[PDB]
Amino acid sequence: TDEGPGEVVKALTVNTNIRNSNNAVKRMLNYLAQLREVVHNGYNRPKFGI
Amino acid sequence: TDEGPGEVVKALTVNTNIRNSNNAVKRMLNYLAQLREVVHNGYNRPKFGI
Amino acid sequence: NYNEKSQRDFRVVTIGYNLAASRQDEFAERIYPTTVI
Amino acid sequence: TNVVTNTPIDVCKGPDVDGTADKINDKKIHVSQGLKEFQVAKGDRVENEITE
Amino acid sequence: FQPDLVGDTRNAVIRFDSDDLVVSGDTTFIDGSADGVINDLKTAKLSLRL
Amino acid sequence: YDIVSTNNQLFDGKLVVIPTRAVQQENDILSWGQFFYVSTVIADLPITRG
Amino acid sequence: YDIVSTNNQLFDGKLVVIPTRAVQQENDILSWGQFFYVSTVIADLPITRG
Amino acid sequence: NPIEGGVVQVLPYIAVMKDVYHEVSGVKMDNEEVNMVEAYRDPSILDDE
Repeated sequence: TDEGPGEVVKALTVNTNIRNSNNAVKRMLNYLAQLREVVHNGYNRPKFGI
Repeated sequence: TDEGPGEVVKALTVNTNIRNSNNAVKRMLNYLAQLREVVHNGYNRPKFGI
Repeated sequence: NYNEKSQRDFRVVTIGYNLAASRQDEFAERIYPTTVI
Repeated sequence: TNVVTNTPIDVCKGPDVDGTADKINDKKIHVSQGLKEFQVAKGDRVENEITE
Repeated sequence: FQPDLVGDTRNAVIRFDSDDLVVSGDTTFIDGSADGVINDLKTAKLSLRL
Repeated sequence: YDIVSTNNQLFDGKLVVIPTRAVQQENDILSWGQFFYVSTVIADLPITRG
Repeated sequence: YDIVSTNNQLFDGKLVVIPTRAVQQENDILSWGQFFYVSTVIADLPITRG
Repeated sequence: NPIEGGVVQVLPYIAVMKDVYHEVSGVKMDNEEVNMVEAYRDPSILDDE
């Protein structure tokens, strides 16, 4: 096909952009789970590496 | 090779063009085969789908 | 025929389809503000 | 040598491209395709082939 | 094949509807043998429309 | 406080309260998280698969 | 009548008499058959086949 | 218009497909094909690792 890509080619960016927001949610939820474990354990003071 | 097939490429069309004539002969003979069966069978009046 | 009724010509409503997404949405942007690297 | 007397030939140019990375403006974009890629329009030309 | 008028625009629908298929005493089975029902059709000078 | 909402399936039935800086600065450590983005690219190349 | 000949091996030892319109028009149903020719597509791609 | 006597509703959209080969003995192509609009409610349909 000599004719160029249709507007659907921009859907690659839309698809990517939605994945970006989804990654933010997954990171948020997984981060909260990791924090829950740290605060559950005996870590109530600032420190590097916890 | 920097030099493309200058005239040899036209053989692709000549091959294709010969095949076109061959299809006409096969189509004619196959059509006659169907017509022989239909007129051999009792379809001596105009009808659709036969 | 006796009754010639349109069973083949129809109007077409040509349904639109318009979708978009920003680099990230308001929810993600407020939580994870964008920094260009 | 090969001679083609009278035959319409459609020669494709192809994708004249280099597979090089092209940066995009992802900040805000939208997509809006139409029915053309399906040719199902033109007054539903499949049943509306005859208008008489 | 006919285009699918209702549904996905890329469906191809076949609707073969024929009352005119003929089985006469001259037809053979896929084996090539004319026997059984066909033989009786031949001796009865009858043909079936299926 | 401020209110931000999502329709992500993963976040249904959840309320999470997170701090952020009242005024957002670029690359501000005081933001709850950060989204570090490098410009996306699209590649366009005919590839033989299989 | 008019006489048209071929040397196609498939059509050997046959005479078939068919009508056509004395003055051929474009897309004339009154021709015995039609050859519907769209195009011959030429494509050139450096495919790494295998 | 009485000349038409009806309406046809044509819905374009973008479908998300998985990268799946056709099976030799499959009853149907096992390729979760979903409307792209679904990604707004369940964005996970887009994840790829």
